[PDB]
Amino acid sequence: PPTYSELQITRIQDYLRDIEKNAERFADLEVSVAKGDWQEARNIMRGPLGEMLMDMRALNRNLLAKDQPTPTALTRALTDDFLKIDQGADLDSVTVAQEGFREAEADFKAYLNSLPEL
Repeated sequence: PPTYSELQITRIQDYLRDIEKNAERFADLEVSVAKGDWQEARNIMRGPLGEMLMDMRALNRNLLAKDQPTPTALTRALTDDFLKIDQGADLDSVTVAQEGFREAEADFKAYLNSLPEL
């Protein structure tokens, strides 16, 4: 019956560190969106939070196959939530963008709660 290897465990630990460090910029994203500062909102999404998504995908690849569906689905969800923020920005609508933000925050919290016991 599959168990995590030391290598997987160490990689997970390192990717999760990076994910949680980059996740601090959710706050800056929310403020930029509230101000309709679309250029900074896109910079945040493309930069630190884009790195965060890359780190999530890398983490997910290191999970046991039985543990992969949920985190993977939620990473795709979060990717699409950022697109929703960008659709708000294109419409120059704070209101639409903040609905995307709320979905992104909920999906990211759900992603962390989906990670396995190692």
